[PDB]
Parts: sequence; C-alpha cells; structure tokens
Amino acid sequence: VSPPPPIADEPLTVNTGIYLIESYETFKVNAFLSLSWKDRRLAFDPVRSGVRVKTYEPEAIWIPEIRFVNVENARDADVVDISVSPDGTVQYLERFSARVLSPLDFRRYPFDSQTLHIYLIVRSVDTRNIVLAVDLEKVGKNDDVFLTGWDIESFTAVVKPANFALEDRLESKLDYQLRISRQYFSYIPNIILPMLFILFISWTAFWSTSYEANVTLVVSTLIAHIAFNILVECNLPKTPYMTYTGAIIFMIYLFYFVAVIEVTVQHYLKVESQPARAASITRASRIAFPVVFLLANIILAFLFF
Amino acid sequence: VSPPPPIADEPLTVNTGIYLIESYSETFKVNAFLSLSWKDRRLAFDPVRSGVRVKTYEPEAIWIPEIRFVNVENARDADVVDISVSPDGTVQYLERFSARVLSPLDFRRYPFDSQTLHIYLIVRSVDTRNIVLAVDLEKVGKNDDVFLTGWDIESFTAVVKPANFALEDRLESKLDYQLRISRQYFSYIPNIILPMLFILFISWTAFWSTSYEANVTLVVSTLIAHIAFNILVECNLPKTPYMTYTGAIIFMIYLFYFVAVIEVTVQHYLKVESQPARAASITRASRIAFPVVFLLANIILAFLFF
Amino acid sequence: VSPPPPIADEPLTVNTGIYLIESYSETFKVNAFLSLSWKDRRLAFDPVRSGVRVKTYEPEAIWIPEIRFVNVENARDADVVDISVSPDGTVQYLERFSARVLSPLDFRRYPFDSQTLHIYLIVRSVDTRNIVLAVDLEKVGKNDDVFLTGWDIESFTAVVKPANFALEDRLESKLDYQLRISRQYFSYIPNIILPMLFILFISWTAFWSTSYEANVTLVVSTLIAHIAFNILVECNLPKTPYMTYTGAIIFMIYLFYFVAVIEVTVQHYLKVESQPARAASITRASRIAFPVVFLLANIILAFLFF
Amino acid sequence: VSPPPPIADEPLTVNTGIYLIESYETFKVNAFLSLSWKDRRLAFDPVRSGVRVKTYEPEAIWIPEIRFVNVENARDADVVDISVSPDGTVQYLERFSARVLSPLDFRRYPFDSQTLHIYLIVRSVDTRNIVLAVDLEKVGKNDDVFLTGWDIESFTAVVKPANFALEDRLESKLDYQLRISRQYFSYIPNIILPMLFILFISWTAFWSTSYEANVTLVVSTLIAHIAFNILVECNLPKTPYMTYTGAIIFMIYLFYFVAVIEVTVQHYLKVESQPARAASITRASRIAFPVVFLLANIILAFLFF
Amino acid sequence: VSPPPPIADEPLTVNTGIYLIESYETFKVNAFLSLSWKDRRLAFDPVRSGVRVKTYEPEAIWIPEIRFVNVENARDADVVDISVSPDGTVQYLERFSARVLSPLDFRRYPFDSQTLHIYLIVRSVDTRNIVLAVDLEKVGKNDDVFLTGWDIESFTAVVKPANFALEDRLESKLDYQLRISRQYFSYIPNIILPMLFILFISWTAFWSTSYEANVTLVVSTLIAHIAFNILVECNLPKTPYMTYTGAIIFMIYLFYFVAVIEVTVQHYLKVESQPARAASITRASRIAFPVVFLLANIILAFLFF
Repeated sequence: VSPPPPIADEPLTVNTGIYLIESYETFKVNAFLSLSWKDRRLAFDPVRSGVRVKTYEPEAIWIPEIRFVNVENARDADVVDISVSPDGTVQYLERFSARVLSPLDFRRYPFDSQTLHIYLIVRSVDTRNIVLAVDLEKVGKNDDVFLTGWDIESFTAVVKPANFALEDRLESKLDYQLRISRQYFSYIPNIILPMLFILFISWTAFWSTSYEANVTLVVSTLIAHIAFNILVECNLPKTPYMTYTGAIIFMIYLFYFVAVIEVTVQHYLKVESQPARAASITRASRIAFPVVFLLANIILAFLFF
Repeated sequence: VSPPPPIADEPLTVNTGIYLIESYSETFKVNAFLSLSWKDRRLAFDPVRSGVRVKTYEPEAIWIPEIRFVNVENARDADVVDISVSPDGTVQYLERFSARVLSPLDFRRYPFDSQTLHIYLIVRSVDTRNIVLAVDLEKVGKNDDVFLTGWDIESFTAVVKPANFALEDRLESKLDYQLRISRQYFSYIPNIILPMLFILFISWTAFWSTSYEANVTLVVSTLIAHIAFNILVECNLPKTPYMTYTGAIIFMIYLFYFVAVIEVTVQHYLKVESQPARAASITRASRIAFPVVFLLANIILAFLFF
Repeated sequence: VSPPPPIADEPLTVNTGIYLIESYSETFKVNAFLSLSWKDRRLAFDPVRSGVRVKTYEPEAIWIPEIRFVNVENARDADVVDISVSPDGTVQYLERFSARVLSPLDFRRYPFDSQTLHIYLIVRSVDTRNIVLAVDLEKVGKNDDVFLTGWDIESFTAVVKPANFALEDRLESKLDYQLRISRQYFSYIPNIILPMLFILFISWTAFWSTSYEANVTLVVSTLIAHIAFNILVECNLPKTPYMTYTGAIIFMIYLFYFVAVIEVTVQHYLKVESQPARAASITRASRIAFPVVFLLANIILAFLFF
Repeated sequence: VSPPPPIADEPLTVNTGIYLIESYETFKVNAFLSLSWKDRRLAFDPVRSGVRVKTYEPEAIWIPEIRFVNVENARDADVVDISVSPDGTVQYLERFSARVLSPLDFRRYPFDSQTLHIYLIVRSVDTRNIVLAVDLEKVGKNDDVFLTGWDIESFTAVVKPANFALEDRLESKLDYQLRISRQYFSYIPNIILPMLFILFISWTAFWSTSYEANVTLVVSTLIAHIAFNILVECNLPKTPYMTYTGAIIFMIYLFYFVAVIEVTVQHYLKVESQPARAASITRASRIAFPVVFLLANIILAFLFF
Repeated sequence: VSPPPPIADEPLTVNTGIYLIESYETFKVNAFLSLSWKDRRLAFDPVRSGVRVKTYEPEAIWIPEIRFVNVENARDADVVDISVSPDGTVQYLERFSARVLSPLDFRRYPFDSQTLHIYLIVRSVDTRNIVLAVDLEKVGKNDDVFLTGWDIESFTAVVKPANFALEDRLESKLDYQLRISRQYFSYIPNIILPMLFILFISWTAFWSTSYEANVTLVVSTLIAHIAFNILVECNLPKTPYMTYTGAIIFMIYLFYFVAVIEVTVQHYLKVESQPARAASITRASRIAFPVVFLLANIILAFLFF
C-alpha cells in the first residue's frame, strides 16, 4: 500500500502521543503509542456500511513507519486498536515496552534531577512529506508509575518537531521528556555518615603520641575506608566526568595522606628532641583537620551547586 | 471479526481466572493458566440439531477479547490450550503464560516481612461496546508444588471488584491478582545477625584493657572485620533508598564503633594526663553503658518498625 | 483438526519418552528428544495399495496431542524431527527440545549431596475424549557424552504410573522424569575446608602466648582472614535460607573466634589482676579444650546431618 | 528471483553507505544501511508510467544478500524504503541495530585511541559477480552520537573494497571505521592518585627505626594497595598481553617488596649492632625509592608512548 | 518432499564443511555450513536448459535435516545459496552464529591447550539411510580469526563419521575440532609474581625475634594473599577437579601455616629460656622454607606436566 495523496501540496500530519503505563542505574518504560492521520482512500458512508467506525488490521491499511530513536532494539510492538472515522481519520493505538537509552548526569549525584528522553521519528516518502504532531490529550502517565529512589516529576513533549534533511529526504523528530529527581535521604546514614566516622576515627591520632598506635590508627582506617568504598561500590558512579562525590572521595584519600605526614613528622620531631614544636603541630591538627575539611566541603558544594 | 452485539445497552463481562502452575527466580517469575469466558450469541447453536455438546475453535476463527497484563516485563509468551463454545454462545478460553512480576518489594521490615505480589489484568473497551472484567473464583488458584524458596506462599486471591476508569477518552477495566508471601527468617540469625554481633562484642573487650596499642587494634581491627562481613553478606542486605529496620541496625553499629573509639581515645588521654581515677571510672561505666544502650536502642527500633 | 474418536469409551494413551543428548550451565539446562506415540485410525492405510511401509506428515497436517512441560524456565525451543504413521494408524512423533531444569537443590548436605532433578510432562484432556500419558521404556534414556561437571550422572528414569487429577473442571495426566546426579566432593577439602581450618588453627596459637598485643593481633587478625576467605569461596558457600551442614560449620567457627577472644581477654585480665597461676591454668586448658570441643561438635553435626 | 543480467561481462556494483543514529568496555551501534544498484528488468519510461519512482517490497524484487562480518548474530533488520528510479536504480534503505565485535588495544589505556571496525560483505553468484562501492554522501553520523568517556573523532569508509576468493566464489568486503579516543582526565584523581598516596604512605618507614611501626607501615599498605586494586577492578584491564598500566601495577608490587627488604635489613643491622650502616641505607632509601620510581615511570612512558 | 531414492541399497552421503568467519572463559563462533548431496529428481540436460546451474529456495527442494549437537539453542540459520549442478548435486550454503558447548580442562591452567568441539548430526529416515562426509576444500577458517589470550592452532574435522543406532533408527555424527593453546606470559607479572612476593615478605620473619612483628608479619601477609586471590578471582579456576594452579595455591596456604608454627614455637622456646635452639631452627627456616618450596614446586610441575 502507498501513502494517502495530498488534497494540494500539504504534508501528512501524524498526531502522536505517549502515555506511560509502567515505568521501571538504567531505565525501561512500558506505554501506549497513539497515532492519528487522515487517509481519505478509507472514507465510508456509515449508512451503506451499518457501522459508526470500521476496525482494520495493520496489514490491511497504510500505517506510517514510526520509529523510535534512542532505544535498545526493534520495539516489542503490540497493536491494540485501529479505527477509521467516516472521513478516513485513522486512530491507531499500540502498546510498547522500551528501554530508555539516555546517559545520566552524575555530576550532582545523589542530589540530582534527570531528564529521560524518548525520540519519535518518521522519514518522509517520495509520494509525500510526513510531519509529526502532538495530541496533548494523548500524552501522559498512569499513577502506578513508580521509579524506586526517584520522584517522577513530569512526562511532557516538545510540541514543535525537529524537521531536518537526512540522506536527501526529510525527517520529523519528536521529544518526549520523563523528568525525574532523586530520593537522597538514605544516602546520609548509608554512604556519607560511616565514611565520615572512619575518617574521624583516624583523627584521634591527634590526641596520641604512640607512633605504633598512630601508624595503626591512620593506616588501619585507610584499609577501612577502601573496604567501605567497595561496600558501597554500587551507590558510587562509574563516571569518567568530574563528580561531586568523586572529588569528596578524592579529598578523603588526600586527608588520609596529610594525616600520615603529620603523624610521621610528629614522630620524627620527637625522636629529634624538638617535642615543644611537635606537640604544637599535633595541637594545631586537632583544629586544622576538621576546619580545612568543613571549608573544602563548602568550597565543593558551591563548586557543584 | 467485530465484538458480539448487546441484547440491550449492557457491557461485555469477561470472566477471568489465573491459576499458578509454577513460581521461580530477589525477583519473581510466574508460569500459569489464564482462563477467559464471555457470551457470543453469534456463536450460539441449538444443541439438538448440532448433535455435539460443544465445538472447538481456533483463535483466528472467532472474536477473542484483547486481554493484556499490566505489571509484567514484555509481551507474554502466549500459548492457547483450548477454545470451547457452549450451546448458548458462552466461550471458554484457556492459555498458558509464563510472566515476570514487575512489583517492587517493601524492604522496610526485612527480614521479618510479608510481601503482596501484584498481577494486573486489563481490557480496553471498543467503539462497538464496553468491556468489563469479572472473576471466576473456581478458576483462581495455585498448584501445591508452588514453592518460593525462603518464602511462605500464604494466598493467591483476586480483588473481585474491578477498577473501571477512562483513559484517553475510552473506558478500561483493571483486575488485581495478589500473591501474598511472607519470608522464612530463621536462618538470618546464625548467618547475618549473630556473627555481626560477635564482631561488635569482640570490640567491647577493650573495656577490660588499658593498653592503647591493644585497644586501637581492638576497636579499629574489628571495624574492618564488620565492613568485610557486611561485604560477605552483601546479597542478603537490601539496596533500599529508604530507611529500614535492618538498615538502621547496621548504621547504629557503625555509630557504636565510633563511640567505642572515642571512649578508648578518652581513656588513654586521661591516662597520659594522669587522672586514672576518672579514666578507670569511664572504662568501668562503658562495660555496662555499651551493652545497655545497644539493647535499649534495638528495642526502641523494633518498636519503631513493628 | 479434532482428536481421534474412541472405539468405545476408552481414553487416548500417549506413549512418551525423553532421551538426553546434553546437560549443562548451581542451576541446570537440558537438551533432549521428546518421543510421542498414539493411535489415530483416521490416518491408517493399507500398505499394498499405498506401496510404502510408512508415510510422513507435517505437524500442521495432523492432530498432535498438546503435550506441555511443567517445570521449565521458558516456553520450550521446539523442533520437529520426524512424524511417522504405521499401517494401523500409530503415529510416531519426535522432537528435539532444549530446556532449563527448574528444580531446587537440597543443600542440607552440600558438598556431600545427591540431587534428584525433575522433568514433568503434562496433557490436558479435551471435550471430545480423555487423554492419558504412558512411558515407552525403550525411548527413555541418555547418551554417554552426558556430562555435568562436578557431578556424577547416576540415572535417568521415569515414574511409569502417571498422576491423573482434575483441574479447572477438566482432567489432567502428569509424568515424572528423574535425573539423579550426585556430587564430586574431593576438591572441597584442599580448597574450602583445609585453609578455613588452617586460619582457625593459626588463631589457636594464642594459647602458647602471654602477649596481649600478639594475642589480640592473633585472634582478631585471623577473624578478618576467615571473613576474606569466606568471600574468596563465596560461590562454593551456599545462598540457602535453610539449616545446612556447611552453614553450621561456618557458624560454629564464627563462635570459636568469639570464645577464643573471651579466653584471650580473660587471660590478660587475670594477668593484670595478678592471679597468673589461674590464668596460665585456663590458657593451659584451652590448648586441649578448643581442639577437643571442635572435633566433638563436628562429629555431633556430621551425625546431625548424615 | 534471479540477479539482473549484465549488459556485457561487467559485475554488479552495489553502492553502500552507513550513517550512525546511535552508539552505546563493549560497543553497540544503531544506523542506516543504504544500498543502490541498477536492475533494468525494473526500469521504465517515466512519461508513459506517470509516476517518478515506484516503491517495492523486499519480497517483490531481487535485493543483494549483504551481510556484516564482525557482529554478534543475524542483524536487527528493518526495511525503511525501496525506490526504483526510471533507469532501474534500486535505492534501498534499512535501519539496523548491531553489536560491534572488535577487540580493543589496551596497551596504552587510559591514553588510547581506538578504531572500531564494521565489515560489509557480499558473495558473488553463479549468474553474475557482485562488487561493493561507497556513496560518500550516504556515509556519516548524527551529532547526538555519544560514547560516554570517549571522543568520537570520525566515521569513514575505506573506499577500495577487498576482493578475494572463498570456497571457489568471489567475495567483496568493505571497511567502515569508527575512530574514537578516550576521556582520560578523571583517571588521575580516581586511579593513579590514591594508588600513589598508598605507596607514599609506605615510604614514611624511611624516617622510622621502629620495626613494629615499619612492618605495620609496609605490610599494612600492601593490603591497602590490593584492596584499592579491587576497588578499581572495573577500570583495570583484563589483557593477556602486556600494558602500560599493567606494568606500573607490577612495578608497584615490586616496590612494596624492595621496601620490605630495606625495612628487614635496617632492623637486622640494628640487632647485629651496625647502626652506622643501617642508618646509611634508610638515609639513601629516602632519595633512592622516589628517584628510581620517577625514572622507571619515565622509562615505561617512553617504552609505551 | 521425500528424500531422493537409492540407485541400489546405498545410503545418502552428505558432504559437510564448516569455515569459521569470526570467533569470540566461554566461546562463540560465526561460520559457513556447506552441505552437498545428489538428488537425481533435480537433474537436467545442460545443453537444452542453456544455463550451467539453477538456483532453488529451501522450501522448493528436499534438504537434509542437519542439526548441531553441542551448541546452546537452535542455530541462527541464514541460507546464502542453493545450487543444482546438471547431475542433481546440491550445493547448499548457510551462515550460522553458534555458542561452543564444550567444557575446558583446567588441569594445566595457564599452560593449557584446549580442543573446542562442534558436532554435526543427521538422523536417517524410513525411506533411506543418511551418512555424513567431509569436503576438505570446504573446511577452514578465515585469518582475522582471533581469540584473545589464545593461539588458534587448527580447525580440522575427524573425516570418519561416528555411525550408531538411536531409538531404533541410525544416526551419523561428525567431529569439528578448534584446537587452541593459551597466551600465558602475562600470568607471571600478574598472578604468580605478586603472590610469590607476598609469601616472600612473610619469610622475613626468619631474620626477626620480635613475636609482635612476627605475628604481624605472618598473619598480615595471610590477609594480603587471600585479598590478592580475590583480586585475581577471574583468572583462576572454579574447578571441582585437581589443578596444577589449585595445588600451588593450597601449598601456599599450608606454607603460611608452617610459618606460623615455626614462629610460634620459636617465641615459645625464647620465653622458656632456650634461646640456643630457637635461634638454631629459625636459622634453618631461612633455608628450609625456600628449599622445600622450590622442591615441592618441581615435584608438582612434574606431577602435572
């Protein structure tokens, strides 16, 4: 079957709509794709037919070749209904389960908001040009729409389509945006708190002179920090980009090094009989370490938010 | 084929039923029988002239309602078992389907939790007539070989009254099938809480010691052992982005290792400062402070979560 | 196509058989031949006029009984090999199917266990006539290239008498195919129990020492080594929620690291308190207490599990 | 259907083209495969025919059997359009999602550029010979082409096909090259820096005489290095061949051994009462260890770059 | 369609051949399955027919049911070409991607050679008997055939088929062997070397008298060996059967135990005021431990090679 012919030179407007049935660090969505276009070749008089509307099969009529852009593979398509109104207006409906192929911006994790994108595309034919449109009454989401650890803020579409030329033929692109924000509250007692306790347990080598107990304090807590980093391996990003957590983790690895330097220096001074000077440093460190940490954290929080 | 026409204005009632064959796979898989029954007078026959009790049809041959599932992975691996039409026109459909339950678990009470797995059946009404779902209670159940290791399958029931609502200007009829399960917690004690408690107790022996070298080594080295044990039971400890009864216990333990370091640090600091009467007072208190605050805080939490 | 009609009121006997080609991938997948044989007189012929001894049909061409499997992960990868009709109308069906065995293992005796893997064949009887399953013992077996690494494939047999029962008002016939595999335990000793025992023994050398610094470092540091080794053999140590032979030994070991800490703590506490005669008495007893209670408790458990 | 016949003895030239839609330590690509060949059995006079171009179905006409060489399994094929121009010029277009089966060269990780390969092949038939060609206007990539942690430099094709015989029949291969380079900057604060801090924390046993504190310094940091190696397990290559990073990691394991030897020698001299000699070594080591490291690193950097 | 009839009582010989296009601790392969048999019912006089050969469709003619034995699931089949020669000889060609289902024998890892299997089977029919044959011109492998960390030595077939009875009907099995050997070099600097360094770092407790430093030396390195074993978890066998590497690992766990015993005894003797003896065996241990290791290793190497 060929596409419907133009009354005049005008292109075929396909009224699209996505409504999230079920939505569920990667994302998959189960939804309704609704398509509507006018094919007069199908028009009928209800009187001769004895039907308000005629229900067709996908094979029977011309259906626009609507493809998705960023998704895993050929969509799990299931046609729900095909309805033609006496005028030849085609009301298509399909149910599709699809994997969201968008990278997340981990730069502000775990205090971030993401915008998941769903791209609808149609390539225009030799016969006539096809353009995409949005039926706002056919764009939404159910309420059973859950995404554990996230707050589903919106499901909206950029109404104005992206029309552009590709391999000498025109293409019409549409942008569906699932905007989500994170449920950060558990991060404190699970990730930052114990990581901070381990670093604090190290800092008690600023009220000690025993190099044996001090080596054992700083070094043994370096092992505990690394093991805890492996414990929360999942909840920490794979990112090749600068991240808020990444720098905070890095800063900690540096603070374990500075603490070793102080400890080492202090012991060297004591061996060297400048104990008044060493005890001065170990005394300063009791306020230096927690103050530079709290400043550097505030510096970073500003640098990332 | 079009849907059957109404006698009067009434909608088409589809008598549904799910019967669990098997269950498997902290995620869940179902293998079951989906039974559907509706009246199509167009298919009706006079039993006497026809001779035969009922006639067997093919899915393509007749009109079958478009019944879809809601919380399942992808398009069901459908297999039609039998299609039977009663003299009066009522159709007896049966299919075998294997599906994955897309229902989240509530880990807030892990490992003393009961879970309600959901299977939603939906039907969209057509232009011709309206379709509504019903439940044949004789056709809703589960086999007895229905096992779910580490869980107790309590019930498989359906919320008989459907959720009828309008979506995209057309009516929809949703049905709720509930697989209620509770966990088999008894192994948790000797595998998860007991050794975690032993590690914390082994730390507390720094309350009958004055050696800061042995005390640093006691508290710090056990912190490493607790973290490594947490990695040993990584699977058995929930991922939840929400607070949990086990969630808090673990946190409380990380806090108790910190307080224990503070005491140990204070004790040795007083010792150096030559106030041993005071130091030995604290270390003596700690021998009863630490186990008492733990047992209280645990009881506080158990109440806060149950 | 409808099922063949009864000579009298008798049901249709379907002669089944499964023959193992290959087994693979603590879960198992099985690829084999499903042979089915039944009498359909509607297709019977006279050899003389036909000439041919037997004719070949296509699955679509004739009525084939709807044989389904019960405990299989995904709708069987179906491949029809051959369909043959003998002069008297006796159909000889053959298909090749690859299937995932869905049977849980009884880990109550790992790694000295014997499992019994199940394959269930089911047929639902139709309105026309009743169907019952049978077993052709000449068509039930396994190849010799049948390997299951770390297991000894003892048998492949079928419970000849089928389990007839009613379901959703219609009659059903179930068959039991049993793959009996026992373990290849010998490598367990040098890989799992031996080093775990060495770590526990390395701890016990704190019974010939008085240095609380060296004793804390001996018991505590080996606790970390035991946990790390438990993570090293994470795959071999079962996920089971139930009582297990290995799972108790692991528990008992976590307890022995606690008792040892207690002795070590008591020993130094008496030494500090100046009852050295008494402390050296305990540390001396422990040199025979610890290895004796271990060897007794192990024998107690081995009896409790075997 | 058989292939089109030759005017004379010449082979059938198939004008190929791949244009990347999607790209997503393994790689998968979603793109447009464009094919063009002349079948005059389909050719028509535009004037009498009326229509500019006739749209056919894949089954209807003869389409060359174009296969990919290094890809996972039978391609996710989806025919977009088939157009026959008046001259019989078949303009084919399909959308294919495919997994790239090319091994990476980790020798220079994380400072490496990679050339991903897509091989198009056609086997010539008994009737006539088939050869591949490249329409340069139909080879490219979109701009939404992302590969997180990589910089997509080019998508080009080796225009000259590699013609050769296989099993007595002639074959025509084409080389599509997706040249990418890595986004290395996060490697420093995540992989090399803490690994260096752990090794430095060890070296502080060159300003200490306490064998207890020295064993605890060298040995305990060896554990921390191993645990950190497990923390970055993902970001460290599996190569059976030698590598720049793999060599460094090895050199570090050796430096922890040398440091143990010094520490052991120092205390052995101390017990043996040659403290002049012991303090000489520990003094040398303060400059030996950091100098040999910085030299050996420069030696390796040159040996790999 | 039925099989071709016998001239006399002879069986149908099917000339098979597999040619590896692409190979990729588990293995998959992309190849060409070539089949050739004589079906006279298809024979033609070349002169009157004009054409040298005629191309058929799989559905059109009788093709032998050739199945594979050790592969995951039903082969991703794709028919390339079907050609009939004037005498009725059928030249079939298909492209199949398939996962090798053969167990690896790790009893010599990482100095092992492995023989990957591909079995071809055909079940004989009631009409006539079918037997498999090998066209040696149609058995091979491409040269771009790579298997990272392995050396592809051969791809050969056991020409003589295994003919046997199954469920009362005859069957014909063929053996295709992809013989590969390992690229072990990197094993030394990645697995055995650091494992040896950790064990050597332990042995420095034979030049020490400090029981605190000796407990910390032997015990702390035991943790480092276990953590390193977890670091190389991937590169080490899962085998339920004895391994050369498996016993070495075991022997090492035993050497850490012996080292604890000697340490413990030595301290015990010194406490007991018999320093003459403790010093004596500790001196023995300096040569006992490295000698028994080097002997036991040689014993094992012989026991496994």
